[PDB]
Amino acid sequence: SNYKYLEVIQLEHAVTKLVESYNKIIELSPNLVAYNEAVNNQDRVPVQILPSLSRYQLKLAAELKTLHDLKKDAILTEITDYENEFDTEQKQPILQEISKADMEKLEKLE
Amino acid sequence: NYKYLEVIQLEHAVTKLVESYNKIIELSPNLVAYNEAVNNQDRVPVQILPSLSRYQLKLAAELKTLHDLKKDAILTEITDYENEFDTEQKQPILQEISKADMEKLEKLE
Amino acid sequence: NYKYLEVIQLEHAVTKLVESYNKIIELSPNLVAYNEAVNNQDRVPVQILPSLSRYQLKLAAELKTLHDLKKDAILTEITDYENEFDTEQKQPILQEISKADMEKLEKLE
Amino acid sequence: SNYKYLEVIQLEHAVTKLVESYNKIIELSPNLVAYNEAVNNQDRVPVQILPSLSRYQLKLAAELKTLHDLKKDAILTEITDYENEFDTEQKQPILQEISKADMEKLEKLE
Amino acid sequence: KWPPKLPEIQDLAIRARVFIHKSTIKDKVYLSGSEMINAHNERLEFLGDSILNSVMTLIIYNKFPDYSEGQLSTLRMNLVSNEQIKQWSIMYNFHEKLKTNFDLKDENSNFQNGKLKLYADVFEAYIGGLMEDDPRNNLPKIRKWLRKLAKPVIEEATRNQVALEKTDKLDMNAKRQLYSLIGYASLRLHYVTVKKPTAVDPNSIVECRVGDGTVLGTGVGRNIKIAGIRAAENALRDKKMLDFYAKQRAAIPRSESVLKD
Amino acid sequence: KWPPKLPEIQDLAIRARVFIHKSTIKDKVYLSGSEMINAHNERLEFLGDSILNSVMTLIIYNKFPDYSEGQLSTLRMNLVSNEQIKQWSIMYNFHEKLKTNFDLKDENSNFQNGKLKLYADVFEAYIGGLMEDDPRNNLPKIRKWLRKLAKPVIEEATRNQVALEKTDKLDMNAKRQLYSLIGYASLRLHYVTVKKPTAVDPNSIVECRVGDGTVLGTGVGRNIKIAGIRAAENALRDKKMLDFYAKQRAAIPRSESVLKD
RNA sequence: CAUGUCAUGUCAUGAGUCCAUGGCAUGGCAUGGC
RNA sequence: CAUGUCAUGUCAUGAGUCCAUGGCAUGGCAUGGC
Ligand SMILES: [Mg+2]
Ligand SMILES: [Mg+2]
Ligand SMILES: [Mg+2]
Ligand SMILES: [Mg+2]
Ligand SMILES: [Mg+2]
Ligand SMILES: [Mg+2]
Ligand SMILES: [Mg+2]
Ligand SMILES: [Mg+2]
Repeated sequence: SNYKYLEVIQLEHAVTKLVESYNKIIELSPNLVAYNEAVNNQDRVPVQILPSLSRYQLKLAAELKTLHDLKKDAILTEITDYENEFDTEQKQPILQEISKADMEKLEKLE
Repeated sequence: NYKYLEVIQLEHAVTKLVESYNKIIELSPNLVAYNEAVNNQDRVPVQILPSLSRYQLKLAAELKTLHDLKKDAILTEITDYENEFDTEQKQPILQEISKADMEKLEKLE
Repeated sequence: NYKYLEVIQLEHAVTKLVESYNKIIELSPNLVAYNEAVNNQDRVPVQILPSLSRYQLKLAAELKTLHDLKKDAILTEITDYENEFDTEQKQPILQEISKADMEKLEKLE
Repeated sequence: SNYKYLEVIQLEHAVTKLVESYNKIIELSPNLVAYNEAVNNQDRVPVQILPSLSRYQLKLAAELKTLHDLKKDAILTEITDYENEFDTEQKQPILQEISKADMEKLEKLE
Repeated sequence: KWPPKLPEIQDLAIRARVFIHKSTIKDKVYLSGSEMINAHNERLEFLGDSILNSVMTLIIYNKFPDYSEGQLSTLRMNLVSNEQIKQWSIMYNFHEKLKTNFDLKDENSNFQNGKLKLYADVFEAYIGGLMEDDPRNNLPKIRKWLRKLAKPVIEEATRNQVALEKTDKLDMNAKRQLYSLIGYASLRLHYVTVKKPTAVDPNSIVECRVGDGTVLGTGVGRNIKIAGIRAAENALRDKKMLDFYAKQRAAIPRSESVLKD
Repeated sequence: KWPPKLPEIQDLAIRARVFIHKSTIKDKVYLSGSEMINAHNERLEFLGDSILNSVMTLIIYNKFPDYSEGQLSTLRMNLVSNEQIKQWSIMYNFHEKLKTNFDLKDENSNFQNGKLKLYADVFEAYIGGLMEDDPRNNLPKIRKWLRKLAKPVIEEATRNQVALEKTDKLDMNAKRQLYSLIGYASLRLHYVTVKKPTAVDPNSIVECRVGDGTVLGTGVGRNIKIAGIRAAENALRDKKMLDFYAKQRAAIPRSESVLKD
């Protein structure tokens, strides 16, 4: 069959962690300006954060915060506010996805 | 600026962010399957029924749907990000306009 | 025949029987009053209301009604009985036919 | 006013004692034949009942039992069975009383 | 014909909830407390309990118009108890239908050796389910359904339980009636309680005795007052005994009989 | 406007019964037990109690869809109690209207120094009266009437009672979240309960401490688990403290930090 | 009908884990309401 | 929500009463159900 129960729980947890992760990024992370300053002068920054500055995460967090200070959060904005807009009965996708492609996906399975 | 406490959380959050999307894309089917279940719920097992009344399963389905198509957009660049990142390369590597980086620099002075 | 235990109860029962009727006739009004109360129960006090749902008050009223008229019949002869009774007089003194006393004598042989 | 509460209780008790009294008479008392036998030969009867035989009650009980062995209990039969025939709503007297005299009693008060 | 036809829950989401035990959802950490509460059946069980007691009360209240509050209460105790509704629940196979996080099977588990109150809860939860689905018209279907279930329980209870033993036909003046016929002050006519009602034996036994210890009667009832009355009624049924003591009193001088010694 | 308009009992015989206390009729010896039971209000009080609890349950169940069973139960406790309904009864002057065999006045009497449960009973009895009179249409009038009475009681209860304090907005992972940021094995990071909830003080206070005794946070709640979480949330709000201990952990060799000593 | 606090068992949770935190079940003790 | 068993107070009940039997209220103790 489809949609095993054990997989549902993993999914629900994953989606929840996904949303919680992005929110904590936006909250804690400064923008690319603050990042670029710290990474350029590392003599000023606290010693403990040096190995962190050499890894991808902090930059990725700074850039996502940057897109957030701007517009074009795009999908990300939709996802965080998704919990609210969800109604027990809605058959509509609610995202930026074209419903025309929803049909082309339908017969593809068939 | 950039406290140590903030930094250990940011590394864990970004890590968990990426793992979460990978697990979703892997596990979740698209809306076709989710719409199949939600429309006639008879055949669907009793244990999964309360999940259909919660947002998580639908959002998972829609993200897998966006993945079955193009327009993952930001989401794809995020997963691949770890491999593209380099220490001495100061480029942002994302889809954001480089000119907008200029104005934000001036703003925070 | 005629146990002592039966005799002390019979004397008490007859005594209480007579006192009871006297108290009723004295205390109870007739049906006119009882029908006044039972028809419109508004003015009638709250405490006496459950009594109107019981047989005792109506029966009391009807017996006083029978007394306001003639036809107490048996009831009058019973009260006056104590005074009319005499030891050596073997007459029944009631309204019953003396011939019926003859047949009952024969029956119990 | 009419129908005092304290008097109602005395009445209800009296009516109850009246009915209970008559029933115990019928139950315990023999007829006038048995009475006439005992009162005539008092040498046979137990010594304890002698003063009782000289008083009105036993004779009165025997005669009421006599009317009961016969018909013409009259009022008495009605009274004992009164409790049964009583319905919460009945405006009828239920006794042998003429309802015509019920009217003549009505305006008498007026 | 038996068991009675189970009232159906139209809403499929609700019908599923009554069978979800909290062990299933409460361990899912990504769920908010609110989302948890709307998931399992605990609210339905809570609601179902009040509904159960409500319509059970109405059933027996009407069926037994002359019953006291102590009798209506004692009877209801048999109908709404966890032990009773557990057995009804098993009867409908709620039972196996229940979704838990642990093994309902495996007799060596502590669960099987407990009171299985879990099986009672799902019955109440089912009732509560009917009330959320369609409150209006599923309510009378609950009465008509619980009437049928209660009938055999009511029948056995009103028969074999002392608390529910009919106290009418009893003579409340029997004790005084007895003293009137026989008793005098120096007779030392009294009542002793040989057995007081307990949980194990909800019976009372009282003996009617005179001064020398002679037992004139014995009685049994839900309590000392009822037993004592039956003891008086027991003595009052024996005429030869009464006539003996009634005569005995007459042979005592009024001088002597009015004292206690 | 206040109090709410009292639902009227049409039947005059029933309206009289709710106000008849058993002391009035039970002392009348000429009455059969059955006749007594149909006289006083005890059956009406019994029935009225189940009705009261039934509609009160339905009221709060709907008004608070996210409330747990423990909260719905605790809230209902405030609505259906004898102490509460006694005060409503006095409000409607049931009170003086009641018919007893003794003095309700005369403060030197033992009655006035008791719990006056008698005044609670007459309220339930009044509800029960409405149900016998006209069961159909007096039932919704009972809901609408008891809704109005409950509103101020519900408002005060949900505010000032710890049991009813909203546990959402709380972070269930807060304790683990804290250990993640700071704690290591040799830190001996733990929680002590300084105050356990009692009847007199239904509050719990828990302190979050490290090995040397330093208190990182304090919390208060309906129980040790809730208090402990708030203590974690209390410590998590202070960034300077966290950043200190987070840095402190980094300065400890992984060799040393993984042990308990 | 719920609550509080423990013991045992079991299943989970978390990011420095030889650590920390919870869910359930069973069994105590205690509280509060009808 | 009722039950059982006592103590005190108070009001009643009964026909040999210097005796006997109950109702209520208050306060204990105990039981049982939700
Ligand atoms: Mg429950
Ligand atoms: Mg229950
Ligand atoms: Mg339950
Ligand atoms: Mg009561
Ligand atoms: Mg109550
Ligand atoms: Mg009550
Ligand atoms: Mg326990
Ligand atoms: Mg007591």
